[PDB]
Amino acid sequence: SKARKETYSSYIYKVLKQTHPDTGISQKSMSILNSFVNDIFERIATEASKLAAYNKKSTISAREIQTAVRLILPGELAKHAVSEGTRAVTKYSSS
Amino acid sequence: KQRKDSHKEVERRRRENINTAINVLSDLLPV
Amino acid sequence: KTTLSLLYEKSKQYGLSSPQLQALVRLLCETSIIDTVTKVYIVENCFLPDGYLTKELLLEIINHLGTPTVFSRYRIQTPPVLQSALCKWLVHVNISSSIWLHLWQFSFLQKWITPLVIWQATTPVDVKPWKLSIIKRCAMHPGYRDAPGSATLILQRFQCLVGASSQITESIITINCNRKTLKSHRNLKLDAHFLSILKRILSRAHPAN
Amino acid sequence: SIKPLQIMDLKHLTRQFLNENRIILPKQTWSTIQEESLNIMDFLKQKIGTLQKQELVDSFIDMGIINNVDDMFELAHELLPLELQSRIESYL
Amino acid sequence: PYTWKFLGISKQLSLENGIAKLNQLLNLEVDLDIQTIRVPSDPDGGTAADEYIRYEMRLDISNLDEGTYSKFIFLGNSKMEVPMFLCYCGTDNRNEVVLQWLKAEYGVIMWPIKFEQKTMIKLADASIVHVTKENIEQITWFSSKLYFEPETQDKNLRQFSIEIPRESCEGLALGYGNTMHPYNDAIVPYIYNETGMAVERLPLTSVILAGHTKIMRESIVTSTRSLRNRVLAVVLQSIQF
Amino acid sequence: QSRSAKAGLTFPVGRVHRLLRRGNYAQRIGSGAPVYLTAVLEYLAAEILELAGNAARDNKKTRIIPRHLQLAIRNDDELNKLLGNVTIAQGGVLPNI
Amino acid sequence: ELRLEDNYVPTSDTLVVFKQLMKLPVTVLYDLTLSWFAKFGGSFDGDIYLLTETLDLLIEKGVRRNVIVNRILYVYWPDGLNVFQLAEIDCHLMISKPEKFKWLPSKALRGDGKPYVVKLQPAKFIENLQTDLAKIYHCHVYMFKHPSLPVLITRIQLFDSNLDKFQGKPLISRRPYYVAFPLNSPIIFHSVDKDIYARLVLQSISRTISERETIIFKPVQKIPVKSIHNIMTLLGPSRFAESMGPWECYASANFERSPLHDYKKHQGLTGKKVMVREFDDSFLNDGKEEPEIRRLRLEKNMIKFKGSANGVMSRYSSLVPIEKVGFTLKNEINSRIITIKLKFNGNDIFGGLHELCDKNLINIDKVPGWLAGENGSFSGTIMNGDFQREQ
Amino acid sequence: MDTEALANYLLRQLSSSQEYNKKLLLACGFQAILRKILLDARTRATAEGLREVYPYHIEAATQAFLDSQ
Amino acid sequence: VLLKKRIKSNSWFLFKHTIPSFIDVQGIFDDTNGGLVISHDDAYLFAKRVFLQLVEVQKRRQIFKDLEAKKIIHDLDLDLESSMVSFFVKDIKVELFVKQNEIVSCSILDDIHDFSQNNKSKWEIALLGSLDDLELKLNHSFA
Repeated sequence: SKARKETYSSYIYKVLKQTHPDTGISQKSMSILNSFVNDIFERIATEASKLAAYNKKSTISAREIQTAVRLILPGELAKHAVSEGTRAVTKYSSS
Repeated sequence: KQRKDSHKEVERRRRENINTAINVLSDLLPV
Repeated sequence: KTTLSLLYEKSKQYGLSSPQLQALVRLLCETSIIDTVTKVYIVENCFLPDGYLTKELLLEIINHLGTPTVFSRYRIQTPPVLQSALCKWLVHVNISSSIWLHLWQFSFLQKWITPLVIWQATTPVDVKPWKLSIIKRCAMHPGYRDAPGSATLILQRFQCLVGASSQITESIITINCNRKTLKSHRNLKLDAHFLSILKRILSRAHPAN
Repeated sequence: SIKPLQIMDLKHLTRQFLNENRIILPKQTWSTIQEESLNIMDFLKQKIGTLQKQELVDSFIDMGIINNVDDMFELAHELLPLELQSRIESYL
Repeated sequence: PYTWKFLGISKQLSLENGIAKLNQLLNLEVDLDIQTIRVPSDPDGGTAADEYIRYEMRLDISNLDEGTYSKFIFLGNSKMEVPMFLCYCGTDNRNEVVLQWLKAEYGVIMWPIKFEQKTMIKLADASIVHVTKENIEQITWFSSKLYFEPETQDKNLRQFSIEIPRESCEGLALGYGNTMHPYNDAIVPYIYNETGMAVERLPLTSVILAGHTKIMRESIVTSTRSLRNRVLAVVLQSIQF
Repeated sequence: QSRSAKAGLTFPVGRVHRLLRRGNYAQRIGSGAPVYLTAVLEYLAAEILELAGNAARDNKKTRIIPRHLQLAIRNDDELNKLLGNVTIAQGGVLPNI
Repeated sequence: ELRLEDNYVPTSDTLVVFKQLMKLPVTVLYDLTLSWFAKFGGSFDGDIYLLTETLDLLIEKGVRRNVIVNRILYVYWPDGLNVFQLAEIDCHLMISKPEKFKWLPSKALRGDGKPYVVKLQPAKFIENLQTDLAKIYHCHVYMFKHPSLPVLITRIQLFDSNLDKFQGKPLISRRPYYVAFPLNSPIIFHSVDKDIYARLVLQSISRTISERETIIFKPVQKIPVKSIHNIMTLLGPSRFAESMGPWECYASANFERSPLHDYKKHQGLTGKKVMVREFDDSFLNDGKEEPEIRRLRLEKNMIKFKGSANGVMSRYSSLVPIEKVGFTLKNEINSRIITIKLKFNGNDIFGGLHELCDKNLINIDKVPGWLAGENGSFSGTIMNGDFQREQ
Repeated sequence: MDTEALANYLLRQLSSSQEYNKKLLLACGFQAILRKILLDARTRATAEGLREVYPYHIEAATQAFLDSQ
Repeated sequence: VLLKKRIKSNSWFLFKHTIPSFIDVQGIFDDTNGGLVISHDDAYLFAKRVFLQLVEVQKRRQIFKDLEAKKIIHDLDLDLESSMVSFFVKDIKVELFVKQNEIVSCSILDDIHDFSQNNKSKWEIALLGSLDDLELKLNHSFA
C-alpha cells in the first residue's frame, strides 16, 4: 500500500499561475519547491520555540515567530518577510 | 387532412388481422 | 454601521419586546437611516421577540405590508422583497384570521402567508367555506406561481379541519396536480440559526411565554 | 434561428389557462403551437410596431380581444400578478 | 364502475323517524324503501335469523353518474350485537353530510370496515350465485383471477397471480360435485394440492370476476348498478365479533 | 470559508497549524503564529519561483527546471545566504565569469 | 470499399458522451488517454513524456475528474473523438457495470435439426461479416473478449448521412447492437431490439458463419436476461446447464473426490446427517418448539430451493435470480382438462417463494420441481409431469 | 414562466416605469392571443369531435385567426 | 449424466446431466434403439458413447499438455473441447482443427526466409494425420 503524501505542489503551481500565467513546472522543480517550504517551516519553528524556551514562556505565538524569522533570515529578505507576516496576520485578525 | 396514429385506427389493424385469421380457418371447414 | 451595531448588540442579549418591535419596524419603513439591504437583514437577525407577537403589533405591522394603488398613492410603500422577508420572519414567530387571508392575495407574500393563515385556521369554527373562493381565485390566476401549491396547502387544511361542508374537496383537484411548489410549502423552514438565538432570548429572563 | 420559445414554457403557461378553459394537447400539437408562435410573434410585430397606451388598447380592440379600455384593464387584472395590474392602472 | 364503501352503525336507528330533518338538512327529499328479506335460505345457512331489514335511500337530484346516482343502503337485524351497517357509492360529498347528520342525531358512533382473505373468498362465492323465481339456486361462472402482493426481502417476489378461466372453475366445481360455494369448496384445495400454496394464508389483495365485479381490501366494484342481497348479508356477518 | 481565504493567502494555513501540532515545538500555540508562518512561507516560495521564472525567460523556455532554480538561488546573494548550505538536484554550478 | 477505418470522426451530442465519460474512474481515464495519444497523438504540443508528466502532476495534486474530462473534450481532441474511442468507452462501460445491459439467447441449427456447435476464428468471421454488411450500410465492428469469461463479444454500429445541414459532411450515429459467442456451444447471445437494423445484423452473422453448410438461428426464449455472467451460466457451455436448481451440486462436482483419494477421509466412513420427512398432511391444520428440528427444517427448505445444505449461491438469494416466469398446468380430471396459469414477478421469484416457505405459508413437500426453480429461466407448459418449454 | 417573464422575453426580442407598464401590457396581449389561438383550436376540435386537440386544429385556428385579423 | 422414466411409456428420457452442450447427449439418447431406451444395456451403450466422446477430449488435452511440458512447443491456447488449438513451436506458429485422434486441417501463419510456399505447403500437409505421430514428426521437423 501507499499512503497519501503531503504536498504543497498545487499551491506552488497556483502562485506561479498568478506570477507567470503561461509557465509550467517540471516534476523535479516541483519536488524541489515542495521541499523548500518544509525545510523553511522546520528551521523557523525549531528556532522560534527554542527562543520561547529561552523566554521560559509557555506559548509559541506571533511575536516568537516574528522574532525567529527576523533572526534566521538574511536581513534584506527578513524585512519583506516580517512585513508580509504582520500584514497577513492583521488581515486575518480583521475578519 | 388530419395526421394521427393512436386509438381509433391502431385497433383496426389488429381487428382486421384476427378477422383474416378467422376467415382462413373457416375456408377449410366442410361448411 | 454604528447604528445597526447598537441594534445588533441590544437584540442579541436584550431581545426586542413587542413595543420595541413595533418601534423598529416603523423606523425601517419610515426612515432612511437604515439601508434597504440591511432592512432585509434586521428583520430576521435582530427582530427577536420575548414570545408570541401581540395582536395589535401584528395589525400595526400589516399596515407596512400593504401596496400603493390608484387609490393609496399617498401611502409610503415598503419594498415587496422587504415585505416578503418580513413575512418570512413572521413565519418564524380573532379577526386577524380574516385579515391574513387578504395578505395572502399578494403575489410576493402568498408563499410566506400560508403558515400564518394555517396557524389561524386552528379550530373547526375559524375556517369558513366562502374563504376558499378567494383562495381558489388566486390559485387559478396566471402570474401567481406560488398560489396553486400555496392554496392547496390551505385547502388541504380546510378539508380536514372543517369536518362538515359541501364538496369543496373537488375544488382542490382543480388546483395544479403536479403540486411542485406544494412539496416545499408543507416542509417550511424555521431558520435554525435564527431560532437558536431566539432560544436564548426566551431563556434569559422569563418563563411561560 | 434564435426566435423560438420553448415547448416547456408554453406548457407551464397554458397549464393555468387550461383551468379557465380545459384545452387538451397531444405532442405534435405542442410542437405546432411552438412552431406557429413564431408566425404569431411576427404578426404581432406587424400589428403592434410600437407601444403606447392608446396604441395597445386600439390594437387589442382590433384583435377582438376587448371592446374598450375597460375591457383592457379587466384583461390586465385577469392576466397579471396583483401588484402589477395596479401599477398599470396608475399608467391609465 | 360502481364502487362502494361500507361503514358500521352502533345502534339500530329507525331511519324513517328522522327523514324530514335530513331532507331539510340536505335541501331535498330522499326516498326510503323497506324490505324484509330471507337471504340465507339454504338449509345449512339457516332458516332463522334470516329476517334482515333492508333500506334503500338515494340522493338522486339526477342519475347521470354515480355521484348523483349515489344510493345508500342500510341493512340491520335486532338479534345482531352491532345491529346495522351502511353502504354508499360515488365521490359525492353529500354522503359525508348525511353521515354527519346520523352521528349527531341518533347519538350513534360509526367506523369504516375491512375484509379478511376468507371474507373475500366468501364474498366472491356470494357474488356468482343467483336465485330463480322458483326459489331455486343457480350459478353463473366468471373467469376468476386471484391477485396477491406479498412483502419479501429485497423485493424478491413483488406480486403473483392465479388466473382461472370459466371452464376450469366449472370443471373443478363439478369434480368436487354438486356444491354451492365452489371457490372455498374446490378451487383453493386444488391450488394447494398442485402447488402447496395456502391461498387463505397468502397476502391476497383482490379477487376479480371478469366483467362482473372486483373485490378489494376496502371496497367493492360492481358491473351491475346494485349489490345482490347475499353480498350485503355476508358483509353484515363479517362486521361482527 | 477557509482560513487561507480569510487571510488572503494561497497556502494551507490549516495544514501549517496541524503541522505545528505535529512538530511538538511547544504545547501552547498562538492562533496568529500559524497564519504568520504560512504568510512567510508563501512569500519565500513566490519570490524564489518568480526568480526561477525570470531565469526561464533568460533561457527562453516556458517551464521551470532545476537548472533555472539553481541559477536563481545561487545568483540572488541574499537567498544564497539563506540556502548557502543547499545544493540543488540537477542544479549544476555557476560559472567563473 | 465502404469499410471504415479508425481515423474517421463521427458526429453526436457532446453532453451525452460527457455524461457517459463521467462514469469512469481517474486511472482508467489516464490509461485510455495515454494510449489514445500514443496511437493518434493530439492537438496538444509536446512529447508524450511531456503529456505523461502533465497528467501525473495533475493527478498527484488531487485534481477532480471534471478537469480531465473537459481537457479531453475541449483541447486534446476538441473536434470529437474517433469511432474507435466511442466503441472503447462503451466496452469499458459494459465491463464495469454488466447488470445494466440485457441479452437474449438464440440457438444455431443446421438442416437435420441437430445443434450446430459454432467454432470461430475471429479473423475470417470479422472480415466476412464486414464485407457482407458494407454492401448495404456503413458499418464499424469492434471485437473483444470478456476479461473474466470464455466469451467473444462484438459491437456493431451502423451510420448514415443527413432537420437539414450544409457541406459539413458528417455521418449521424445510431443506437448500437451487441452479439456474443461462447467458445464451443450452439448458442448465441445478442441484445434485445427488433428494429430492422438489428434484423439485418443478425441475418448477416447467420449468413457469414456458415462457410461449409447452411445455418439458421432459432430463438429458445422470449424474455430477456441481464448480466452476461448470468446468461453464460444458464445456457453457455457449462456443467450448470441442465443441472439447475436442486441439481446444482453435480455442476459443482466437489462432493466427490477422485478414487485414489485417501481412505480414512473418504466421506463414506464419516457420513452426514439429515431430517426425516412427514407425509400425512398436517400443514393446513396449524411457540412449543425447540432449536435443532427447526434448524434442520430450515436446511430442508434450503436444499429444496438451493440443492445444498450449505446453500451454494443472504439465505434467500439464488444462483441466477429470475425476474419473470409464466407457467401453465394442464391436468386431466374426470376426462376434463383443467388449466391453471401462474404468473410471478419480482427480483427473485424462487427466493421469495423460499422466504414464504420459511414463514410457513407454503408446504415444502408439495412444491414441484418446476416451481422450485429447475428448468430455470424457461417459461413453459407442464404435461404428464414433464416440463415443456413454451414455443 | 411568469407573465412578467413573458414581458421579459418580449423585452429581449424588442431591445423606466412607463416602459415597464408598456411591456407588461404587451405581454398581456401576447398571452391573450396565445389563449385565443388555443381556444379556436378547441373550437376546431369540436367540429371533428375526437378526444383531444390534435395539431391540425391549432393549425386551422391559426389560419382562421389570420383570415379574421 | 442422469436419466428418468416417462410416466406412461415406461421408457427413459434425458432429464438432467453435466455433459457440456457440445456433446449432444439428447441426440445420442434419441438415436439409441430408435429413441426407445429401455434396457440397462441400451443405457450402457449410451453411457459408453458419451464416455468415449469425453475420452476423445481428454486424450487430446493430455498429449498437448505433454508436448508443452517437454518444451517441444512454446505457449498455446485451447478451446474447451481441445478441437481447435494454437501454439508456437519455436517461432513459427500453427493453427490446427482436430477430430477425435486425428488432425483434419492445418494452417501455418508465420513468414520466414526459408519458409517458401512449397516448404509451407509440404509442412502443412505433413502435419495432417493421426495425433500420435504428431509429436514424432514435429520433433523431426524441429528445423
